[PDB]
Amino acid sequence: VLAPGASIFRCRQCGQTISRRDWLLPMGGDHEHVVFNPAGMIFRVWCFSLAQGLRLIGAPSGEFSWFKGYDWTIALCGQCGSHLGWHYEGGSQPQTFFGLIKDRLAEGPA
Ligand SMILES: O=C1CC[C@H](N2C(=O)c3ccccc3C2=O)C(=O)N1
Ligand SMILES: N[C@@H](CC(=O)O)C(=O)O
Ligand SMILES: [Zn+2]
Repeated sequence: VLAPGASIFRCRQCGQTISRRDWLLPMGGDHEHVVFNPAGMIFRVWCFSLAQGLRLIGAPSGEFSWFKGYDWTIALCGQCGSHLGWHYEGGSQPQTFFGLIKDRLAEGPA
C-alpha cells in the first residue's frame, strides 16, 4: 500500500527502531503469546523473526522459558534501557527469535 502507518515498531519510551510488522513470526500458530513470569507479571508477547536496536543482557537461561526448547536473554532497548522483551535461542525451526512486549512498542509508518 501507499504510505503505510502500521509498518515499523519503535521503543515506546524513546523511539529507537526495533522491528517491523513484516517480521512477525507465528510461533505455535500465533504471533501473540500471553504469558506470566514467576513474579506474576502478565505479558502480551509478540514474536518476531528479527529485531534491531536492542541490547541483549547476560548469558542465556532455560529457566521458566515460555517456549519449549529455547533459552532466553533479556532484551533492553539499546538506546534508553527500557525492558522490551527477550531474545530466544538454542531451539529448532527457528533456532532463534525475539519475544517483544507489545505495549512497550509504538507502531507507525516506515
Ligand atoms: O521465557 C521467559 C523469559 C524470562 C521470564 N522471566 C521474567 O520475566 C522473570 C522475572 C523475575 C524472575 C524470573 C523471571 C523469568 O524467568 C520468564 O518467566 N520466561
Ligand atoms: N522506515 C524508514 C527507516 C527507519 O526509519 O528506520 C525509511 O523508510 O526511511
Ligand atoms: Zn527506548
